[PDB]
Amino acid sequence: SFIKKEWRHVMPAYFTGKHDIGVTVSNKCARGRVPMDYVNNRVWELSHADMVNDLSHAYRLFSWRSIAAGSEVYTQFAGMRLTHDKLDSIMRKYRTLINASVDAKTADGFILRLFTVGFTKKLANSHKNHTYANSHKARQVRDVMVKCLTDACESNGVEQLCKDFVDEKIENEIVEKCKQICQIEGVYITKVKVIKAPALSNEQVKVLKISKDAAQLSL
Amino acid sequence: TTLDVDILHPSVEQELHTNKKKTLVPNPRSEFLSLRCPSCTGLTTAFSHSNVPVFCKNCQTPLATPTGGRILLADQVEIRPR
Amino acid sequence: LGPVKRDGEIVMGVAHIYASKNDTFVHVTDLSGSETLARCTGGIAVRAQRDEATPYAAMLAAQAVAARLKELGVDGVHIKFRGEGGSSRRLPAQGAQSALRALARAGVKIGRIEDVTPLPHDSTRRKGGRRGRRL
Amino acid sequence: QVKLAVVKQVIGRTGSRGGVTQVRVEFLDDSNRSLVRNVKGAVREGDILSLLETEREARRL
Amino acid sequence: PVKRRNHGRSKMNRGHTRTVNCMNCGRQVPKDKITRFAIKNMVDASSAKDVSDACIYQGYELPKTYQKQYYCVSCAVHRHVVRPRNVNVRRNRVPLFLKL
Amino acid sequence: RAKWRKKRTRRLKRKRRKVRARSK
RNA sequence: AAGCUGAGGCGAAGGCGUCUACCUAGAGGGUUUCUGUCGAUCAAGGGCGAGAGUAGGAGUAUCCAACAGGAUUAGAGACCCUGGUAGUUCCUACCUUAAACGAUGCCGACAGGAGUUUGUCAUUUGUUAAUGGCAGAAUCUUUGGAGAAAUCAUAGUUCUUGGGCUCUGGGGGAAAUACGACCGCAAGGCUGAAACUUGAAGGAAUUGACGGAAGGGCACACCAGGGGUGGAGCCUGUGGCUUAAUUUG
Repeated sequence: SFIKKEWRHVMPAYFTGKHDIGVTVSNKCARGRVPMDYVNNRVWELSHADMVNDLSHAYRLFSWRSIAAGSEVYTQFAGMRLTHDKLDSIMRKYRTLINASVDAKTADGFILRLFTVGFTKKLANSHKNHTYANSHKARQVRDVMVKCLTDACESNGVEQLCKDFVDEKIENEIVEKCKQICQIEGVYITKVKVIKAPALSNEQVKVLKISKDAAQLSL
Repeated sequence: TTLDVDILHPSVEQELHTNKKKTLVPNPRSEFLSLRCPSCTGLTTAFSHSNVPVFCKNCQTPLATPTGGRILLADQVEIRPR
Repeated sequence: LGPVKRDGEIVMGVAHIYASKNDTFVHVTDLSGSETLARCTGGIAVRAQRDEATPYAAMLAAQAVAARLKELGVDGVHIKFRGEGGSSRRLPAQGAQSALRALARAGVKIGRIEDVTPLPHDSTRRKGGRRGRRL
Repeated sequence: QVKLAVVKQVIGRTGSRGGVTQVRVEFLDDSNRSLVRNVKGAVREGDILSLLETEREARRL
Repeated sequence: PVKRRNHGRSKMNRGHTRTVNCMNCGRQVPKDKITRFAIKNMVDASSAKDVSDACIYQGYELPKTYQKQYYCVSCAVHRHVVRPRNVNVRRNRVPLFLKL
Repeated sequence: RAKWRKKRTRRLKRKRRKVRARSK
C-alpha cells in the first residue's frame, strides 16, 4: 500500500546548522530516469527556531527550493516571510503605516523583491491620541527605506543577507535616519520573494557544499 | 466678563494678539530689516517677508531665503535696528 | 514502514486543519507536499451531515489519523490552520481546536501553530447580494 | 475503561429547562487534569462520577 | 422626527463612503455606519495545558488570532453586540469601561 | 407602496399610448 | 486595492484610498505687490450629474434581474439552497432621474462660554510642543432667545413685524393623471387641467394596551417523577333530536 517509496534526508549554511532539516518522501526511481525527475522544485517552509532550538526569531520564516540531489536532497534560497500572527500583531490604529516595495538585485546572481512595514510613534511631549505622518514626510521615509535596503542588498552576497534578517541589522540602519525626520517605531522586513534564482552551475555546487553524488546526476 | 470690555484703549497684549486687520487702527506687522554677513561690512536692507531670496552686493549666497511668513536667516547673520 | 530513522532522530510533518462549517479536514502531509493519511468528518468521520463539523466528530477523525501516525510512524506534525476562502473572509471554526487537542492527547508531538487563512486584499463579491442572506 | 472523576466545585447550572448541573472535576485516575463535565442528577461537592469517556469537555460555561 | 443628530452615520464633510459586510448576513453596508477589533487565543485556555506537554520548543508562546469585525445594525442587535437603550443615555458616546 | 403605484401608472400610461396609436 | 481608515482630508455637487513618472485645477495661509467697485442673486440659455437603462465595438474572473431545478408551505410565481444569460469592466454616442437629504436656497452683519481637531503663519527653545491669529471640520453646556413640540449658535436678532435677490406652497383625494407642446433610438423626462368626490388627511409629544423586541424577576408553568382522564359499563350535568309538556338560567 505505502511500501517501496524511498525516504530521503533534507539538507546551505549560511545562518545555522545543524545542516539536516527533515526527511521528504517521494518514490522509487524506476529506470529511464533520475532521482531529480521526482522532487521537482518542491518548496519547504521553516522557522529559524527549527535548527538552532531557540525561541527569539521564532516568527521569521525561511524557504528553500529543491535545486538538486538524489541520494540526499540539497536546497537553495527560496525566500522569507513572517508568521501571519506576527505580521497581524504589528498593525495599530491611529498611526501612519508606511510601505516600500523594492525590486533589487544582489551582489551575486539572485533577483529579489523585498518589502517592509513601518509605523510612526508618539513620544513624551505630544498629548494627542493620534499622530499622523504627512504625505511628504511619509514619502521621505519611502526613499530612506528603499535606499538603505537596495544599497545593503546590492553590496553584500546572499549568505550575509540571510544572516542579517535574523540579526535585524537593516532594521536598525533605517531608524538611524528617521530620528532626523520621523521616529518610526516598529519596522519589519516582512517578505523577500525570489524572482530569478541562479540556475544549477558547477561553480554554485562548489559554493553551497553540494556533494559529488548530486552533480553526477543533476547537471 | 462678556458685558464689560474696554475697547477704545485696549492693552498692549491684546493689540498683538488680535488679527492684522481687526485692530483699532489697521497696520501691518512687517518691517524692513537691516542685515549683515560677517564676511562683508556692507549693511543690506531687506523686507522681512520677501518673495525673492536676498543677496548682498559682494558675495553670492542669499542672505535670507523665502518661506510663507518671515525670512529664513541662513548662516550666522544678524540684525541692526534702524 | 517508512522513515528509515537514523537512531536517535525525530521525524516531523504537517497537519493542514481545514476547519469550515459543515466539515473538518486533518490532511497531514510532508513539508515538501507529499500527502500521508488524511481523513475527515464527512468520510470516516461519521454520518448524518447534521454532525460533520461538530467537535466530537473532528476529535474522532484526529484520533484516526494519529492511530496511523505512530504506525507510519511520524512523531510530531506542525499545525497550520485554514479557515475558509477569500470572498467570505471566514476564520476557522470551533472544530479546529478540538481536532488539535485530540492530536495532543493521542498523543503526538507538535510545534509551530500558524493561521494560513487565505484572506484577500479587497477582491470579488460575496454570495447573497446587497441585502445578503435573510433567514 | 470506566474512569473515575471527583467534583472540586459546582460552577452553576445549565440546559434549556434547568435540568442539569455542570462541574469542575479532577480525575481520580490520578493522571491529573481538570475536566468541565455536565452531570445529570444532583451533586454534592466531592462526589465521584464515573465517565465512559474521559475526553471532551462540555461546551463553554 | 430625527432620532439622532448623527442619523446613525459617522460621516461629516463627504458625500460618499465605501461598503463592507456583516459577517453573518453578508450584507453590504457603508463603512461609516459597528466595528470590533477582536483578539482571541488560537488554541483556547483549557486546551492549552494539554498542548504544552506535547510542544517541541520549550515554554513557547501560543499565538493569538486577530480579526477586524464588521456587522450592520440588524446583525449587531441579534448577536447582542449592541442593544437599544433609553433616550437620555443614547447620547453617552463612551463604551462601558471606566477608569481613574 | 408609492414606488409600485408609480410603477403601475408608468405601465398604465404606456398602454394608453399603445391603444391611442391604434387610431392615429 | 484588505489592514492603516477616523463624527479625518479634498471636490460645485455627483463623488474621490496600493506605488511610480507624466500633463492639469484650486481652496486656505502669508504679502508696506498691482487694479480700483470690476460686485450679489438670477426667467431664458449653457454645461457636470450615483445606480439602473439604451446603441455599436472590446472583454467576460466574481457576483447575478430573468430563467431552470431543489426544499419549505394549504398554495410559494418568495424568503433558504444548487446552477445560470442580460448586466457588473474598458471605449464611443445617448438618457438626465434618486431618501441627488443637513428632507435646512445664495450673499452680508451682529449676538456665549468650554475644550477637541485639519491646514498655515506669528511671538517664545514647553519647538512632532505652549499660547494667540485667520480658514475649515465636528462636539459639549447649569447660557440667552426661538419653536406646536422634537429640538436649533442657527431653526436667534420677527405683532418690539422691512439688509439684497431667487424659487416654491394655499384642506384631502381625483392627479408623478387627462389633453396639447417641446426634448428622447426607446424606456421616459419636462410643463400640467377639469368633471366629479370627501370631513377630515397630516405633524410632534403623553398615558395605556400590544410585540414571533431586549433585560430583570417569579409559579406545578415546565423539568424530574407519582396517580389518573381520553377506550369499556354504569351515575349525573349539557347540547342535539323527540313531545300535549319534555319549565328554566
